[PDB]
Amino acid sequence: EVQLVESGPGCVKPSETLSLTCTVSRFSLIGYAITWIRQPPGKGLEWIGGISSAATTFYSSWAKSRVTISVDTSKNQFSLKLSSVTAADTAVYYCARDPRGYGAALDRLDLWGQGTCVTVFSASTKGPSVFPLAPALGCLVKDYFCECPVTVSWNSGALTSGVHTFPAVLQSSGLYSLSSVVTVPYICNVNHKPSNTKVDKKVEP
Amino acid sequence: IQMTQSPSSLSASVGDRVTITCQSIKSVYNNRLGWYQQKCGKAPKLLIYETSILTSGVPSRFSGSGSGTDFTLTISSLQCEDFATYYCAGGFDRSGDTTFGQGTKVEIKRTVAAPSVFIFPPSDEQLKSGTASVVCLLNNFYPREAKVQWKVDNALQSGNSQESVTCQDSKDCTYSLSSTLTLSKADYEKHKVYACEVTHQGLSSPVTKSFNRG
Repeated sequence: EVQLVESGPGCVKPSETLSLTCTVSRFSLIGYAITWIRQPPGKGLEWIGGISSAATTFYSSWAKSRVTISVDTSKNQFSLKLSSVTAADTAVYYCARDPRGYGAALDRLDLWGQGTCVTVFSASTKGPSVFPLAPALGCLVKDYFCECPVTVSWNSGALTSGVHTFPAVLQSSGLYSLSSVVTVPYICNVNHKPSNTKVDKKVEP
Repeated sequence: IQMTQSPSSLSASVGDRVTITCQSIKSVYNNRLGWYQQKCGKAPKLLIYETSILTSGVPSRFSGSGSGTDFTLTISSLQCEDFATYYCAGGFDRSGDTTFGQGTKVEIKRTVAAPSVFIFPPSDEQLKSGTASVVCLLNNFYPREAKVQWKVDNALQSGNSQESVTCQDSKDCTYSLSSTLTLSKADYEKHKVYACEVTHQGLSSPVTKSFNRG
């Protein structure tokens, strides 16, 4: 298991309030320092804010008037709220631990969550269709929205070697498509968290 | 601009020694300079902290140096698993004075490798829905340059295909590409031979893989 898990809605419309959580799996949040960072698609890393071991909460200059960062020790979750979102807020959002307890430091973030993808777009979520790529063998996850990519595993985590999960393609329809292949001498596990759709497809000749 | 990294991107061969630099306008407070490695689709990973301390488990080929406003990350024996974007981050003594560098991309050059080609017809389930997606796969090739050509009854297709490519593999430095040809069910069922032809520097002649509708 991973220690830091970010959670969020995936696709949101503009002007909405974005609510993200960062759950710590096995440790109390008392004295636990956390930092929020975001990364727009294809861009660099950007500091949002953080909480020190004394619960002191720091905000970047751009976020100080649109973001609220807080802690819920009874639920073991840090919370981030971003008001009046626009397309400029589309990014992968990460929480990361500073082991020294600092609330406004970027030089020693030694443990990261895997990030939660957020896309701000004025259109409704669409779950994908999963088709088998029958003989190497694969799965085609087609016609989903928003950009936030589906996740795909094989044999519920067993098949990891020779597996190539490709970047999604933006089709002419504006919907997204992704392909995952595996080289072999079978079930693909697709999760579209924005639609909370989980499909396990058996690929056979 | 608070922290600049140089160069924006670089390439070298397996076993080469490469250096990335990080410059700040203001002096770093208490050696607070860290180096992060970000692989494709993954969270950044802290490689170096306090200018020169290695994260446990990080290979000794990584080293950090520098002082004040000028710092350097050195990879002494470049490996395929080092393909990544590297970011520096500094601490300047307080609230708000902390930013990331813009990042430096590291690619690795290796020998030419020809792709293994596969073709997949549309599933019957998808054909129920009125659309047909045919998939061509190019596996483990180098360099990235490759051209995929779809042929339907030996008629060239254009505008009805899209492709994507993986990042350099962590073990063999190769790429992999997937190309999808999309047609309507009516247009799909009008022809029999569906083929994808692959042109790469590693192949003497283009390699074609094909299937007959049925």
